[PDB]
Amino acid sequence: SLEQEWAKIECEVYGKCPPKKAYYDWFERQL
Amino acid sequence: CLGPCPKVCHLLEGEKTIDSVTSAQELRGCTVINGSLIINIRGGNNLAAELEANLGLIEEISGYLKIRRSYALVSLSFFRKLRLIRGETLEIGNYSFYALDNQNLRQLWDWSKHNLTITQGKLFFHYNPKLCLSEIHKMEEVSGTKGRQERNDIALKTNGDQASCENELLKFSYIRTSFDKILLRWEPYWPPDFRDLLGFMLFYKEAPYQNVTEFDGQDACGSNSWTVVDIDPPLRSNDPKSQNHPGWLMRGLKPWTQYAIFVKTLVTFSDERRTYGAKSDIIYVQTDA
Amino acid sequence: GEVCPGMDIRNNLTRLHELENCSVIEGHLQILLMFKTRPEDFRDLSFPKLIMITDYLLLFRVYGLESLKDLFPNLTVIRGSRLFFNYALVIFEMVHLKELGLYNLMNITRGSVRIEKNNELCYLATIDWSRILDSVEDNHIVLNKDECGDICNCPATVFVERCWTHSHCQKVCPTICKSHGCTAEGLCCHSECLGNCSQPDDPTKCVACRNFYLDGRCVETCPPPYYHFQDWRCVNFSFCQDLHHKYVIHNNKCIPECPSGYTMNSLLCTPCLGPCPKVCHLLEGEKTIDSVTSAQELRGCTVINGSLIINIRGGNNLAAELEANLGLIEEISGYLKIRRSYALVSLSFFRKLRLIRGETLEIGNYSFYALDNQNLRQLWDWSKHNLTITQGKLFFHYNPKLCLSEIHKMEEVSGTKGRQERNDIALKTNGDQASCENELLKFSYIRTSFDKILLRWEPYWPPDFRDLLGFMLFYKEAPYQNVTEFDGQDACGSNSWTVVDIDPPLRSNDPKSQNHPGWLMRGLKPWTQYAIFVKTLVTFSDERRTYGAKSDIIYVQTDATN
Repeated sequence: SLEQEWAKIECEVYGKCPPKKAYYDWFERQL
Repeated sequence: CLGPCPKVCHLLEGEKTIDSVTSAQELRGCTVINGSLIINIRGGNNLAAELEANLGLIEEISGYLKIRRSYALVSLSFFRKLRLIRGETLEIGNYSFYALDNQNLRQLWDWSKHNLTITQGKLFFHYNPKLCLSEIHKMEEVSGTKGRQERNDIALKTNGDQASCENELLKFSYIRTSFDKILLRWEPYWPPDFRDLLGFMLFYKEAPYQNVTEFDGQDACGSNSWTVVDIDPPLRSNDPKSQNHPGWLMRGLKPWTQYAIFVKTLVTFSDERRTYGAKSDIIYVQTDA
Repeated sequence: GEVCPGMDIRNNLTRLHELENCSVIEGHLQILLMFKTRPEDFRDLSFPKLIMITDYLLLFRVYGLESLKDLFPNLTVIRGSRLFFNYALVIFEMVHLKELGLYNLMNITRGSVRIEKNNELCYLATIDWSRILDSVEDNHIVLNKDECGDICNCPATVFVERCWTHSHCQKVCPTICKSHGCTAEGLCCHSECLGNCSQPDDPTKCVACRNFYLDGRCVETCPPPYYHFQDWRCVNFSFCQDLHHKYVIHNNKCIPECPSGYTMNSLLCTPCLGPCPKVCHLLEGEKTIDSVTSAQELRGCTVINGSLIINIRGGNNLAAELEANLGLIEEISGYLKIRRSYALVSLSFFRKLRLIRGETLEIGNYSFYALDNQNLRQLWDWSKHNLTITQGKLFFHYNPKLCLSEIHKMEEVSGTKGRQERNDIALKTNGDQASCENELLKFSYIRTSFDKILLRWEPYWPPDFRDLLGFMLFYKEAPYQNVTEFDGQDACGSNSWTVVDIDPPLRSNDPKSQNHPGWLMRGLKPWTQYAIFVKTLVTFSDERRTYGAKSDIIYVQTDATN
């Protein structure tokens, strides 16, 4: 769907990745 | 004559207020003004034609030049050959050029053609809603004030409220359409310093015809007719060739209705020459059936 | 032992030199990003005093470390209240670790284990998480080395032997010692005990307890007046009160903040006692509201113990959010200042602001201040609203659309005029863009020509006819009778009002004023329809009523000639 394509985009552009990747987001934020 | 012999017109107590045609005609042919000039044109009727016929021969002002509460005057170019403001007398605050509350002033002189040096005194610009900052900044450089580091009192917030001066142009690289949602992606834009991009701001308005203008609505003339969807700045990549095209999915649209859309950058001031901002053209998207 | 807060030490042995004499931590311990660390560094490091970590333990890229059995040997239980994204044990990117080594782990109260992308780690399949964790369904143990050849006397559960290292087995005791603990001989500890004990059937010999710890002997629940704290200890009322003063009591537990629908009453969380007052104290007596977030910080602050500055900017009106947040403020102890309000058309979002005490004042002894508000059209609805000022002056400048009628009504409601405050209200910077003529002029007589229109209207004079400076006839082309009223900027269409000043007629004859003023427009075009109205021009003064009169727009037409 269009929303699903933007769902990926939000993670890709704004770093708004799914709650499953929120854990990975912290490691990227660290250091 | 052999050698210069200009028509010097001496002003009472060093000041003369030009309000109407009669006040301007009193300076007809006064190629040199031995005093300060105040322009206070009143009334929704533009007198630029009569002002140029009368004031358009002035080439020097020995005092300051002040334009205050000029409503219908969209341009100071009626000073067709004003090349010098000596500033021997100054407006309080050591100003040699003064511009206040001029409601429809869009431009000064055409700095692509015109020259206007100021021998002394500062520049003043406040509450000129249409006059762009760029128009004023070019004067600071032509007038020599910047060449002598004059602390010109030109408030950024008070001038160019209605105008738009985005030299950079945004181009949409992706326009997907659904019956109630449109996915857009424009080019990546970054100021010299990427942190100056506080964000984007989408502007989409449903348009009956493809004749909508950004200045319409933004100006006081027309009520604002755009959806100001502010957008966060993208997570910048180190590689310039890996800068993903930012975008937005605007929601809640109507089936096969044409929307007029453009996107603009929110860039903070950076002092001296501004890093500048970008704005896209108006694009029309029909959504989908 | 001692009590220590949560510490986050990265690449800092000096910062580490703090857990040598501490036992418990009321937070999370994060040892990570250690690259300088070496095996030689670790071989002489041991912390046997630590027993239980409340939140979680996180290990990341710790070089030189090979086994944790010597660093933290006496770790038994982990509470797991605050989880790191629903995880209680974080083991990520361990390039030098060989085995866990935690041979004292007994049970996990809450949380999961996270083991991913860990190379050279062994002894992973020999750990029985079922006897340690209640729900091992959320366990994520993948991407590891475990052929390892884990060589363990050790108990075997569902059958594979369970052990942590090559010389330490896994403590697996029978069903009767399910959670109360277990000794080396096989006797369960006290009913309140947990994990392990030194003497069986003794609540004063257990270092780890499921319930709350208080005075050595662990207690099932905290007896009054001991309030629960963190679910593991029972602190007194005076203890958590001192922590609040550089914590509020709720349900026999002094928690940091009250839940939704409660507040501290001067500790106990209660919502309304008699009259309900909320006092919000501002830093250095001033708070600037420019965005929704700044306004939301004052949500429900019925009484502002400071001065308030409104600096909303941009064309987007926040009046709805301002009323949801500021609309409960009923007192401002300082001054109230509105500045550069480009979009805010009304201050009525202060839905119930009744008082501005002006205890602190804006420089110039002002209690209300209004400057440069571009679109402010009205204050409060003085037909309904009340707003007293205890002290301080009024200030109004450069409010282009705020008519002086709204300002003058404030001077009377606020009591400033009732105490003769020399209010700094600029008579010709506020409401200049808005015509507020309240009386009406009617065109008594219309006569038109192909080139001219002769108009007369009813006579008008202020209470003092000398205050009449004249009239002002506005006329403009109107091919369609849609011309909106003159709003200080003519119309958006290119056609603009033509302003004709008209000196007033002679005061004559009866007090009926039988001198109907008139004007003859002459520069007009045939066939053409013109919108015309007349406005008065009147000397404003402290007479406070010479507002003047204005006509409605009339759409007269000229005649048509060849």
